[PDB]
Amino acid sequence: NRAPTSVNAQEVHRWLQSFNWDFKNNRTKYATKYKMANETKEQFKLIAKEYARMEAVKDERQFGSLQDALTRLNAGVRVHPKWNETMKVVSNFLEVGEYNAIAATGMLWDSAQAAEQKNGYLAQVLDEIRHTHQCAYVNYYFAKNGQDPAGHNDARRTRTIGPLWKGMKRVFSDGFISGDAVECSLNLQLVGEACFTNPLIVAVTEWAAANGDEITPTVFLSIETDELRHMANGYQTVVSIANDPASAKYLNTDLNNAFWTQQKYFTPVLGMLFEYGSKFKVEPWVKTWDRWVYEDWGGIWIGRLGKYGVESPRSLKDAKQDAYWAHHDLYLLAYALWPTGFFRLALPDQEEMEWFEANYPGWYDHYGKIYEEWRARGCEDPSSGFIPLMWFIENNHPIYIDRVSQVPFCPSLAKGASTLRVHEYNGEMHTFSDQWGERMWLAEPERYECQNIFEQYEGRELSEVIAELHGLRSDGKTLIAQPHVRGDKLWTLDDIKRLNCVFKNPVKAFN
Amino acid sequence: NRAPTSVNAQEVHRWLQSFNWDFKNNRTKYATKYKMANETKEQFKLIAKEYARMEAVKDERQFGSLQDALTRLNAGVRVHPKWNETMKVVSNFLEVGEYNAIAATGMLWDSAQAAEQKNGYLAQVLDEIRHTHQCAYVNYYFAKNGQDPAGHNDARRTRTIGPLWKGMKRVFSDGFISGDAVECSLNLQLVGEACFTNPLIVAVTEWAAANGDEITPTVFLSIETDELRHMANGYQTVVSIANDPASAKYLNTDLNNAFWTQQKYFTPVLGMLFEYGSKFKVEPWVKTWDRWVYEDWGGIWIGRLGKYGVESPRSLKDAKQDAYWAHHDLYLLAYALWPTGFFRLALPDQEEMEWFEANYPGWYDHYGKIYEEWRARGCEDPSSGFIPLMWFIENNHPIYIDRVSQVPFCPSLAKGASTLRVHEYNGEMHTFSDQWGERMWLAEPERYECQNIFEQYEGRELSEVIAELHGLRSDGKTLIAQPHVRGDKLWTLDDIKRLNCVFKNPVKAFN
Amino acid sequence: SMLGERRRGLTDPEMAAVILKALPEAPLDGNNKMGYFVTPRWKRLTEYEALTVYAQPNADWIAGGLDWGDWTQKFHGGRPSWGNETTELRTVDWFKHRDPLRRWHAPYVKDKAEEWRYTDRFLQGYSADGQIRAMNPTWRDEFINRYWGAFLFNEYGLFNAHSQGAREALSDVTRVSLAFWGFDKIDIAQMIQLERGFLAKIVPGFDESTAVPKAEWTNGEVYKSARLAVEGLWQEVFDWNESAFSVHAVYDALFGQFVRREFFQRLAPRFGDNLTPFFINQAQTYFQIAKQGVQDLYYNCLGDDPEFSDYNRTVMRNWTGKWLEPTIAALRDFMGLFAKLPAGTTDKEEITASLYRVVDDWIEDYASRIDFKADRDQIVKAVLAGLK
Amino acid sequence: SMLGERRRGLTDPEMAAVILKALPEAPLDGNNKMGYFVTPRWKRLTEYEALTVYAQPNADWIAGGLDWGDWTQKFHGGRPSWGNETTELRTVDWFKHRDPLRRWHAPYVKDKAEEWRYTDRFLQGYSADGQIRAMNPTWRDEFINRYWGAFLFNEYGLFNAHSQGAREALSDVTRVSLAFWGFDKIDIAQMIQLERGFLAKIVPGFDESTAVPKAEWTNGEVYKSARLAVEGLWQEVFDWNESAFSVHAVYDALFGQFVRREFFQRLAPRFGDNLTPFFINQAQTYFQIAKQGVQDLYYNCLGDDPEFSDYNRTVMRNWTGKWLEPTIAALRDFMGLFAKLPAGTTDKEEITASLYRVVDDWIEDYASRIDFKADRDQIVKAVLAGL
Amino acid sequence: KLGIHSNDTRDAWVNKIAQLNTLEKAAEMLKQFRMDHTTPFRNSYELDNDYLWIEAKLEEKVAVLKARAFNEVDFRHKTAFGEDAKSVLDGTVAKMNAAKDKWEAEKIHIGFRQAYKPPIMPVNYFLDGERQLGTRLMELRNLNYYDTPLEELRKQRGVRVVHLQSP
Ligand SMILES: [Ca+2]
Ligand SMILES: [Ca+2]
Ligand SMILES: [Ca+2]
Ligand SMILES: [Fe+2]
Ligand SMILES: [Fe+2]
Ligand SMILES: [Fe+2]
Ligand SMILES: [Fe+2]
Repeated sequence: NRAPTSVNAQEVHRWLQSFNWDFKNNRTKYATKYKMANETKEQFKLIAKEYARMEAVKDERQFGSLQDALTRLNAGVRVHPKWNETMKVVSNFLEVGEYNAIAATGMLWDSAQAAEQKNGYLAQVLDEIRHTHQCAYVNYYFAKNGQDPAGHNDARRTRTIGPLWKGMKRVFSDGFISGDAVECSLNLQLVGEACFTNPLIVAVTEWAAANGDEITPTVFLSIETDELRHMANGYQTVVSIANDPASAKYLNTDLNNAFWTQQKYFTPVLGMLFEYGSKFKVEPWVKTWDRWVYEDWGGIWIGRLGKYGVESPRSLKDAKQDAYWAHHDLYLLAYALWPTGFFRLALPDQEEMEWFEANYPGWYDHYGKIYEEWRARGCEDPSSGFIPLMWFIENNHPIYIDRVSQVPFCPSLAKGASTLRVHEYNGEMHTFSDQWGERMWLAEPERYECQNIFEQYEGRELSEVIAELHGLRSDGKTLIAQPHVRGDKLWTLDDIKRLNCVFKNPVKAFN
Repeated sequence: NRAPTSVNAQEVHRWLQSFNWDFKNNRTKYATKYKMANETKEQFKLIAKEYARMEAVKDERQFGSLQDALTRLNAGVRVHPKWNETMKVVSNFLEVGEYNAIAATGMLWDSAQAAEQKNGYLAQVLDEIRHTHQCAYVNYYFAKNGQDPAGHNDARRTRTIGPLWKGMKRVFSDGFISGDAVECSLNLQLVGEACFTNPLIVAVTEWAAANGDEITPTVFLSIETDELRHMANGYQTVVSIANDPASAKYLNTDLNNAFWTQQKYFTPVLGMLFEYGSKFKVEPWVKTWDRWVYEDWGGIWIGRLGKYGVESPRSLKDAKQDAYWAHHDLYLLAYALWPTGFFRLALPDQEEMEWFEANYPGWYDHYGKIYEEWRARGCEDPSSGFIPLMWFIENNHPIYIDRVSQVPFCPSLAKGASTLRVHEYNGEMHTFSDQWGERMWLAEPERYECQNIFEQYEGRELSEVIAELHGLRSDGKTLIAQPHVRGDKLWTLDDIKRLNCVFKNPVKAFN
Repeated sequence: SMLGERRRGLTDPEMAAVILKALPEAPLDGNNKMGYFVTPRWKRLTEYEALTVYAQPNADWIAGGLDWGDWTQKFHGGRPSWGNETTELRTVDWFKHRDPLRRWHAPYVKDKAEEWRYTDRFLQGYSADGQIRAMNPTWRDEFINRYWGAFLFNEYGLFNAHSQGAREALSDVTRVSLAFWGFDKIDIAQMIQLERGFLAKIVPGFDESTAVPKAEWTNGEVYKSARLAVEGLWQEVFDWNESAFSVHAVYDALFGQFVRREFFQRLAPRFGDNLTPFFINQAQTYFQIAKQGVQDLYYNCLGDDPEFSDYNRTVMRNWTGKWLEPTIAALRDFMGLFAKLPAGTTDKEEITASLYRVVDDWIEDYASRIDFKADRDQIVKAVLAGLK
Repeated sequence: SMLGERRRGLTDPEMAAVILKALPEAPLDGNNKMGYFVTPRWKRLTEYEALTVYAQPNADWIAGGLDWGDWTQKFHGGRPSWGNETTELRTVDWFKHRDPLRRWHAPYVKDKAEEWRYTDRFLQGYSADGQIRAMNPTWRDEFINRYWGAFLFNEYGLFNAHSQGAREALSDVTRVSLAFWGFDKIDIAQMIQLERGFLAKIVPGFDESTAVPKAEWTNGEVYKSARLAVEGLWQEVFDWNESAFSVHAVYDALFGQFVRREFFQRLAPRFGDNLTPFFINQAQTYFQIAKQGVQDLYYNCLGDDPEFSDYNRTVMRNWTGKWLEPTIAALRDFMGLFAKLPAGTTDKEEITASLYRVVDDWIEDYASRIDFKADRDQIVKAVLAGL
Repeated sequence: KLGIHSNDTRDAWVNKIAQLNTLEKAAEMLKQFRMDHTTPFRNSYELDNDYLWIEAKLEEKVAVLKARAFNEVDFRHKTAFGEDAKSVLDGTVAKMNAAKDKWEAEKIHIGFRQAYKPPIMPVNYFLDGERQLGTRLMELRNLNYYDTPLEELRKQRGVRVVHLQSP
């Protein structure tokens, strides 16, 4: 018998579970309260070689479209200015999420004892590396072929100037790798990807296409195809510890803490990037958020984990109350601090203001009037000597940074949440924006010592910080960041220096 | 020393010329007046493995663009109707040229005695298989994702119904493989590709892009990347035979015949597909032709070969004289016989007639008026009971088929050439449209015995022919071919049957 | 400029608007399957079939053709562009053949390219790993450089035997399969040289020139009859099917398989040579791929033709006998090489058993398919006479 | 519908017009090179560097970082997400490393995918060609199944040793190389099982179960010192650099290379086995690829660090010494395998020459890089005593 | 029944061919058919639209009959008429090389095809003939190809000029 014969992935994976053997020190090297069953199985029966093949095939299509048809169509250029800027943040911020996920799944791979569960996490380790490079490619492509390379070309260092980056690291960097492996698994997979990341990636391709961007859909839709393996990983994480008695005592709290951590940042940030970083709208963020968080995640997803003792996050009701105006409240701060970014922002045009009011009754009387006031005052013109941060100072509206989530908040102006808790402990002041974050710090002060921008930049003149952190374009004079998206009247380092803006730690006013 | 080392294609190719060895019967199996030099060399130092890699890279980008971005953009649909129809003919007709080129180069590979020259032809054999499959893919893609699949989905059998197909087989099928290997090389490489095919492929991507088609550019631009090798093969053929006494005696004669053969079909057909098969125009055919045939080919390219005894074709002047109105004279015939095609045609619209009249003074007084009358006769309406062919009969304008080139012509109604030569020979009548083709037949009667559509369809009712050869849409009643490109009022087999059009062989009128 | 000067109908607002306006509300035909009229070999029509079948414009007078009428231009004398007269074999339809591996151009160059890049990685790993150190010097300098090298000309000759077929094949599916069978042969000849070139780089003094291997092929004794058979198959056969059939279902199936598998593949390892087997693995993979196509065309389609089955088998039986003798002669002369080996390398029993493996495989995969009455011990005994 | 309901800004006339109207006349910065601020290792910046370097958000307090401030969230206790405290090695810049092969995800899976599909093709041809007919039955059912298979647990173990490194690596370029080194190891282990699975299909009485090979690994005697050395490199080492260094520049470079290249890749051919070598060719290709990266990190970067050259070489010489013993021990326990080979398979003269090949390659490729003075004769002598 | 691919004429010849159950009779009919219906020298153009297809059907029968009647050596080296193929090939090439002009040459080549096309002569010999005969025919025909005026070429070919038209 000489019939052509071979062997596939499933046939090898069949005996993968037996690859691991017993010996005294065969245990995780990371602190954890849980015990992952040493017989846990994985959903996809893959071996290294088949994994590569299925991913290589996707790369083919993706890079083929990018290098050929899309380039021939000048797809990198024919994108709305506002969206070109938005993608600088979306792609780079997600990049770090993808990157730390490599470390996270590495930690999870070390945590799992069953060979198959380790193999499941391993596949994501590789996927996360692919995603890091994909998000990197989007910025690389828009830098090479876009209308404004600045920011796209150096976000890895220019992002350190702004406050939005700090919070991104909390949810997509540190939140993914610092803590109980299982807690990280919850931030990354059970909450992060299942509730936000996945729905977000697809949504982004929708807003991208609406604004002329066919580059992002080509890359992000490819990333999306890898998500079923990660959902399984997250789901299997729970199944792996469901039996352990410690689970009943700890799972729900790590989850709740994980849910709050992630929503605290994405609730305001995502809505902002979608509604304010685009010209053409796809759907109101309030509607989107409700579907994602309450219907899809909080309901169907969390529901299926019920048999494993998983319960709806106790802070869910709170998240919904704080959500409504969250993104609108944050854009005011983001724009007021525009010189600290690595992207260009625009104020809502007339059609947009109408869209905002139609979808968020009351929007115009608060946010709309403020933007028109700032614009008439010349916030878009470099010879005006006006930056919106000045307006906040003039009207005594201090801006704080939550010590835990790193999210900026202005309780005196906010149409949304306006709670503020300030504490002093061993010679250091702390500001919190909600009761959940306050507890985290109170219970785990050593986990949260992140210095905020006001602390680091205290006493420093704005232009010096920008210059030092390389917030300049090629000519070494024009700022990367801008308060408008037009091609003329770009602000320069000198236009900022003349403002004589000096940072102050707002918390010291309580002394 | 264990330094990472390997071997590339050139390093192996260095010894390829020595692969062939001597023995009594090592000679071509094909009849030829020429002797290809035993030590002829090739331009590109390739080996099978490297050839495969460079082509595989191209396929990757091509299919990636087609399957991903282009499909997501609905590129198969957003193309002007006229162009969707034009590509049915362009892609499938070129397909056969690509296909016969496989056999043609297999024949040259057999002809060549030097291993390197055989290898050069070999690479084209493989390229032509690629091009066959590529052209097939264009039709395949438009059938799968376009506005009108009929024709795109079965051209390989529906093209046999019409007269334009016969001429295509002469220049791109039989002309490529039947005759002296060198003669075939002239039709294929020295004339066909150099003068028409290469320039045509590029031009098609421009017209395609202008009409919304990004599918064809993706494939055809990839086809074009392989042409340098093919040009080298053509040039090398001349070099390999230049030092042979037979060359001075026969080369220019086979070249002149080849030139006339190719020009006779493409001069009128290309201009027709370009100008009449499109909405948006790129450039008038008159100027395109002069640049292609007279300047680029019959000047620059042809000159470079003067050192090998190659001279400008003696029939070049006649070609130009007959060229001017050629494509215009032909569209009148293709439209009049629209029920015999596998594509939908349209009358020039008001805006188009202006362009035609502007670029071809006198066009309106001749063709314009004729189309307006056919329009009035209801040539576009199924209930009119009218087909332009009837008009030719009523006005005694017989349409003949050149016995040699298969190109249809109406000498009584043509602004271009109006010569007609009719001979009787051993019980058969033959009709020629020019002095070059007439000479070909008189000297080589047994090479040209192709029966024409009138001879084959004589006494046959039109609807019966269309039905027998599967010229219908999937509903089994609506014709594939149409006299207009609109979505309603499509002609049915019954509409044709009612016309009771019965073919007659025009030459039988002669005594 | 950033935007460019050329306007595209897909993205230019004005032009796209014009295009969208002329579009129908829905496709003018729901049958969006190119090649729908082709009779599928398998469950559903394959991309391989759609893109290939009927590309060849044959008229009905060439079995299976869908066109009508004579060719537009023929050879001086009247010879048709393609015609029944170019082969003794007859069939109900020349388009019935299907490559079991369904290889059209794209999948074909993709796999070869994978093999090329991996080959390069392998060689870089082999050289860096210094594995050449344990290869027997005599095997390397004598048997690889001279005898394996001379075999490149055998494969080169079989490659060339396909030139006429590339021109005469009576259908697209057969032309594509034939082209690929031939292209794989030149690839192997080039991989033999590739190995010699590699050895010249990592082994001081090794000469990559083909002079020695070529002199062995053209004037040596070991390959004399092999070369005579190759010269015949290539240049004395004017029938494209006799050529493909005799090369793949007779000569290469017996002589080729014996040399590659029962001599070099079998003995190289005994001399610490894992380098040559790397390339023979490719040759054998190619051999087995081509076999499936060869079997489908000659046995499934022609040998089992509903109308010409008996006739075609008679002819292939004729060809088998015609070429079996020259093939036995080739194997017979090749037996002389065993005497050149260092004592104790192998013996008469191993050699005989290896001959039987090739003969038995041939009878099962080819001879039996056309009822050719092959006598295995008679063939083996005839070959053994060449053992010095 | 034929056109669909969704309107796209690139093709929709109305939306596209609005977009084109907002576009600037020319790019707002001529510098269209992402990663332009990265120091090129070669002539011009490569795609590999642009897409990888600085992806890790390290602050300046982690040698090379470009960010500032503490991490946002840390471990209970205060342990940083990534910190200098996770490895004894120090450097002026953790982003200096560069994979000689410049592998980011795409090229990496492209190459492994080519190997996978060619592997499949090879197997289909090998079986159809009946090449199994000439393989020594004992070598198959005993040395390939039991001893080669058992070695899959060695590679698998080395694979897992990279788990902590995947989590603790202090830079992107190093994390990617590490992840690829480990993934290749699991690949090899899965390839060993793949072969056993293939043999199971073409050889009627062959059992693919890992039971026999596992028992050999866990309770056997041939790989005893080997397994002990693996369990230690994997679960007793908490310094990600000590794990990678010791695994690749010590253990696998001595034991692993000997077993794969000097035992199976050298003896399999003598039993009519070109199958196993087909997979070892992959394992060796992978080994030589990883080696270039291992060398660039610990020698070109750390070992030759402009500020910690002496320091790092000391730590590595210490590690080399620390693990050279368990490795030599592993080689000794392995020597016992030759006694189970059929008489006349090989002699002491050959094995001695093979060991020196391994030891000499090791010295030239690793030991001499950090000024580690190893004695070839004493090592071979120490190992050879296991016969 | 007057179709392109299926008609009474073709049906009529299929029945006729079905009654050719002897090699000698079948082979003689095929050769007769070729003299009567192929090449520009055919005795008649009555079967112009179907002769190509009918010829193939005739060839099929002759081939099948020849394979049954001839031993292996003859199938390879004899024509269906029992002639030695090599002798016929050589004899025809000799005549071709003695041809005094392109007119004599075309008759030799064309006549060879009508009489020996493959089912009759083994393909190997027939295509070797195409190679040699074709070469000489072209050499003679392509020498000073344009020297003879059309007016005179028409006379040499012997056509009856029916109608001439020109601007
Ligand atoms: Ca008459
Ligand atoms: Ca013996
Ligand atoms: Ca017997
Ligand atoms: Fe991801
Ligand atoms: Fe994910
Ligand atoms: Fe081509
Ligand atoms: Fe070409």
